[PDB]
Amino acid sequence: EKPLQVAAVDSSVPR
Amino acid sequence: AKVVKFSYMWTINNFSFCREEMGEVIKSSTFSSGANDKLKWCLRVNPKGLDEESKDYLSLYLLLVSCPKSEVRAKFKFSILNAKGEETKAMESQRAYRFVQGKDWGFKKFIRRDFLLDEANGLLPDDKLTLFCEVSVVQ
Repeated sequence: EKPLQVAAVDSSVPR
Repeated sequence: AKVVKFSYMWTINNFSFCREEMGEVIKSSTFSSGANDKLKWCLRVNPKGLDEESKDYLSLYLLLVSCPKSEVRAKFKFSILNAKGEETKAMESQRAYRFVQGKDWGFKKFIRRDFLLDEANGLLPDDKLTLFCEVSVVQ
């Protein structure tokens, strides 16, 4: 269902 | 622009023995380029995701562990090694990101964990996850 991978780059900060 | 390419392969043994908590972080050994510039890097994985929104995924980041300079820019690419030994499911940063010591960049949703755990995909042979990282740093 949900995408297998999300190519969005970010910095390890939990939400 | 002056660019140094280097790479690191990380095998996480006994992947099914990771803790069942979204907090959990596993880190690689440190690695570096041959440029001999005091930069040390490692990989960081959250096997159960970074947080609630990403709990269905494995998260994967490149961390600049040690760096005596203000900043360094680098492109990066992560992939998984399959049970044939070939790279699969790679994702790259596309552009170079600005790292400082203690900073990481990467993918909160690197790969959906159910796919990882699905035997037919051959990504956890022998209960081991092998990750490959390619880094291109501006010097």
